[PDB]
Amino acid sequence: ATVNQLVRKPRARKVAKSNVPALEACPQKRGVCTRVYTTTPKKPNSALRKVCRVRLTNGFEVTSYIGGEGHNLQEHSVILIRGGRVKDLPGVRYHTVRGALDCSGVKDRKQARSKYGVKRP
Amino acid sequence: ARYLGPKLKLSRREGTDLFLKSGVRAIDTKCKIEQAPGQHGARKPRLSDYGVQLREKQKVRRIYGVLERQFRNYYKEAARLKGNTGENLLALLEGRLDNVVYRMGFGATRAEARQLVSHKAIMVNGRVVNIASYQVSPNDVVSIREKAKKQSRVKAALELAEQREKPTWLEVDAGKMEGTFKRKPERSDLSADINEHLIVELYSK
Amino acid sequence: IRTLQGRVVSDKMEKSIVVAIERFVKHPIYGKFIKRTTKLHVHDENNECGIGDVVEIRECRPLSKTKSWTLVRVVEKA
Amino acid sequence: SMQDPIADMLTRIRNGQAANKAAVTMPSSKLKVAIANVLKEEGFIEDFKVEGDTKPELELTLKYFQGKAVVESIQRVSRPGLRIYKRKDELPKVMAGLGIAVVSTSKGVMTDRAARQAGLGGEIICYVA
Amino acid sequence: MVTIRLARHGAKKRPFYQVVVADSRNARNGRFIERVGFFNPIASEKEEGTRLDLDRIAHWVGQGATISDRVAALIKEVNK
Amino acid sequence: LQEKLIAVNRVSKTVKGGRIFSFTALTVVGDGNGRVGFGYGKAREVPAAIQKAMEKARRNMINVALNNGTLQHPVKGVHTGSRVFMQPASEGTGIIAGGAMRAVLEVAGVHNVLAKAYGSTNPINVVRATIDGLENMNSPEMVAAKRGKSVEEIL
Amino acid sequence: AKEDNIEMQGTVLETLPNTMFRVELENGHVVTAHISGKMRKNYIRILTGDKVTVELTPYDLSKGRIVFRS
RNA sequence: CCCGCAGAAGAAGCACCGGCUAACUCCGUGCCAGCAGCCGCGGUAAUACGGAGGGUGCAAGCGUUAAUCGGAAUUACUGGGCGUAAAGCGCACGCAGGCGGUUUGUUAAGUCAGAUGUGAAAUCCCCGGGCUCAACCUGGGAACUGCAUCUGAUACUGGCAAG
RNA sequence: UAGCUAGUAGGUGGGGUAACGGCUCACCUAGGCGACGAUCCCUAGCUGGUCUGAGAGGAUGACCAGCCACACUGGAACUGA
Ligand SMILES: [K+]
Ligand SMILES: [K+]
Ligand SMILES: [K+]
Ligand SMILES: [K+]
Ligand SMILES: [K+]
Ligand SMILES: [K+]
Ligand SMILES: [K+]
Ligand SMILES: [K+]
Ligand SMILES: [K+]
Ligand SMILES: [Mg+2]
Ligand SMILES: [Mg+2]
Ligand SMILES: [Mg+2]
Ligand SMILES: [Mg+2]
Ligand SMILES: [Mg+2]
Ligand SMILES: [Mg+2]
Ligand SMILES: [Mg+2]
Ligand SMILES: [Mg+2]
Ligand SMILES: [Mg+2]
Ligand SMILES: [Mg+2]
Ligand SMILES: [Mg+2]
Ligand SMILES: [Mg+2]
Ligand SMILES: [Mg+2]
Ligand SMILES: [Mg+2]
Ligand SMILES: [Mg+2]
Ligand SMILES: [Mg+2]
Ligand SMILES: [Mg+2]
Repeated sequence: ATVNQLVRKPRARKVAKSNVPALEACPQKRGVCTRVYTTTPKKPNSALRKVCRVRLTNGFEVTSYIGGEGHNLQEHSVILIRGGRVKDLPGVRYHTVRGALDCSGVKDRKQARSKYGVKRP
Repeated sequence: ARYLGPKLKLSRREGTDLFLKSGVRAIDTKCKIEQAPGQHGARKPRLSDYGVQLREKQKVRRIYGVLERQFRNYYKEAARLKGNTGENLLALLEGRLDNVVYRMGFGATRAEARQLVSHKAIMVNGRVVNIASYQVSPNDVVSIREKAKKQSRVKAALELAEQREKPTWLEVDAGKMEGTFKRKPERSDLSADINEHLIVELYSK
Repeated sequence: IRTLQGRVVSDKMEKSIVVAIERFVKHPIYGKFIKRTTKLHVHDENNECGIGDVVEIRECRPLSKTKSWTLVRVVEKA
Repeated sequence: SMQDPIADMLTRIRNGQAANKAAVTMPSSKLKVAIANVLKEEGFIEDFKVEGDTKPELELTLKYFQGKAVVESIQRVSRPGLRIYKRKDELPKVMAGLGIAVVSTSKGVMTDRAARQAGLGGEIICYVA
Repeated sequence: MVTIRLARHGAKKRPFYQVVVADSRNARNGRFIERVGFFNPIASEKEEGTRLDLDRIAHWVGQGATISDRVAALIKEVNK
Repeated sequence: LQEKLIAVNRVSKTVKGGRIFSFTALTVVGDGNGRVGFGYGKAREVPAAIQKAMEKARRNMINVALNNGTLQHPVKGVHTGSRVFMQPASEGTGIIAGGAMRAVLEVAGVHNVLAKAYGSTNPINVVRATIDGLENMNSPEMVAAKRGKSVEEIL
Repeated sequence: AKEDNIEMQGTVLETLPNTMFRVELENGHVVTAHISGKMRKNYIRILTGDKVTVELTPYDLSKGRIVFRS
């Protein structure tokens, strides 16, 4: 670009979009589970990974991951979601927060306890 | 807010005496100084350039008994002051009251000296100062209070200090139990083993 | 005193002209010198100015909705 | 068309040095001569001469030290598409003082060093390293 | 009217006052015309507790500025 | 002579049977008083590669006119996709450089320098760019000699 | 330390794309099942009408893993 | 704030240890359960999952999420590109616009120089002072890169006149 | 979003205001604004500053201080410096 071209039309900023639109720049949001089910991952990996569909307070309807071994969630369970992609599950951009509202901590966990909502033994 | 764990562990990880024991006994007699602190201690894995900088930083911290937030703040000051950031950082740490009390010889270790300061047994220019971090300035007079000149540990420490080499930038009278911080130390008068450029590089990253 | 020198670009009003003042200003970002134009509605009592004349003007009290400048003298007739 | 004669002079020196020419020639002008004087006094060229009356020609004698050319770099700064002016204190240093910037001041064309000693800003014609 | 009074700065339990000329209707710590000195009520032994510019105070008094009771007392102290 | 290993990489050639692996080693060597050279070496296993590189580095030394442990002036260097910038710095700044530039600058004996690498940071090209930088760097004495002046006139 | 998986028997009704199968179990429920990693590593082909062992989970009674083909 | 009393007495957790990235072993599980920022890990000897022992990093906090700038020379004024990687309009003419060979005079708009006024205080920065230190508070300076006016300079750009 | 404007742009004279002024009215003239982006739509209180950055930039305007606007929603005046 010449000087004269930039004077006529300046350099434009490329606009970056969020990976976590449904949060609307909140650190967490609350929602009611409408479905709780399992899903198989993409090619290299193999599993039955645990997920829920949740309707947030702001009207968005998203899929969230349920981390750790075993969970107590059902349809109509009130949970708190945070941001975080699960790489091998298409279109899962949110994690459930274990040990907040109706989501229990993981049974018998001893390491990384704060990440799974588990009180000190 | 202080390290209250096993001391020689620290010496062994860094692989040098950090002067964390009195020096009544040689360190080899008390621990395996050559070998690193645990199950996989004997194997000597090769260290990254990040690793070399980290260990240098942690060596100096563990000598002077300073946690990371406070050490970070010392670096910012040394960087701000005119002159060499590296040379300034060491001078700041040498200024600390707990250090000065040790280097004068009223405590056996820096941790002992730190207990004297904290427990209200030291004065600077006449007045009680119970803050380990307090920066001592040129022509200050550090002294023990009348109530704690009797203490048995202070007398003992003065004997141990005679066996150690005497700092030039201080001047003590052990009968009076007081001494004078004459000047700030130079880089010459401190130990050549420390490689402070590594610390400057670490924080400049 | 405190005057601007300009150029008449209209005279189709009773006792009033439009004058265009031309400035040469460095661009804030890109550093090139650019031409910029201020257009003022000026008062001219004796309709003594035509399109193309170089006039000299001074700021005064409000004379109408859009006029706060008045003619000092003509510098060059067209 | 030709819209920058000074850039043309600098390009003739640059291309001439790279081709190991003894001398380069061009249509003269009073500004080109002013610049040629600064280059001669700072020791970047050997000599110059103008010859002709109606269509005068400036000829510069280029320099080589131990094979390699003396003018390592020569760059037009101010140009028709973008003019550059600097105040006294903002005058540029080229190669941390080892090179020159040629400056058009109200007391004539001179080096950036000479312009600082006079306390003059001006237009930055070119860098010569 | 215009008044010469104390604006309260410093920290909790350690007041430091700026002496300011202001339109009386403005907030204590708000818009002022000129600062004409300071008063440190908990100043130490060797430290200057009070400094006033008596000339600039005289100027403003000439133009019909009022003095607050506390600033009046400070002027007396400086005028031993 | 100080000596540093910058990178080791495993490379592969396909043949009738399968893949023949091999090792590459990039190294630099320097006196620490403005002499430096780099070497690149290939062999079937790492230690032989490193040895080959170090032998090459010692025979391909160039000179760099330093100014009391920093550069004479700001410098640019280019090779392939690699563009490097380096400028002089104050005492106690250290080597504010990244990747391969550090290793070249250390062993050359440049204690104080600010640097930045643009474009490709591929080590072989970054090293070549850096040394081309340093070798194309004039001292006051050189510039004065070209222009037919003394150092006092230049500075 | 993991929760127990109930194994049922069933017939392959339909082959879906990429080692996925509709399987009618003995209880009468149809589930979408995928081949195990052991069976795909050891090249055990599954076809329509085959009888299979299906590992199920209580979290989702519509999905399963085929772990054996008789 | 000071003095006395009693007795080590009332007071340590959180994340991490495959590479990036400081820190490794055993047992359980067997592409399952699970991990994951990216690359990836798990199909029987898993330093990558879960527990344990050991270790590393921070510490009255430690992690996770959200959000901004950085690294990103990845909108490039400083500081990038367009034969084949994304990118030369199918080709021309041409109004507005940008740019303009060479000499002299004149002007002084751009430009340059000096001065004057102004640019609130706080904030940032420097040298000091005060709270046992620090944070914090505070004296003075510097800075506020700007804007306006006046007086000058005339090389360069512009205007005007003649070539 | 490419055309917008009729008290609209200017004039003369009454009235009006603490005060200049289409501020208002009667008449007269036919103007005024716009690719140096008018008009229209969306978003938004502005600044000293703040965060980030080597810098040039980018993001931001909570606390403190300056300025502006609003007081359940839409109108209106009265009293008074
Ligand atoms: K896998
Ligand atoms: K410093
Ligand atoms: K550019
Ligand atoms: K045209
Ligand atoms: K001129
Ligand atoms: K109107
Ligand atoms: K009227
Ligand atoms: K701003
Ligand atoms: K309203
Ligand atoms: Mg703390
Ligand atoms: Mg490691
Ligand atoms: Mg195993
Ligand atoms: Mg950028
Ligand atoms: Mg590119
Ligand atoms: Mg193609
Ligand atoms: Mg293409
Ligand atoms: Mg074409
Ligand atoms: Mg011309
Ligand atoms: Mg001028
Ligand atoms: Mg100020
Ligand atoms: Mg009227
Ligand atoms: Mg009237
Ligand atoms: Mg008006
Ligand atoms: Mg709003
Ligand atoms: Mg940057
Ligand atoms: Mg009234």
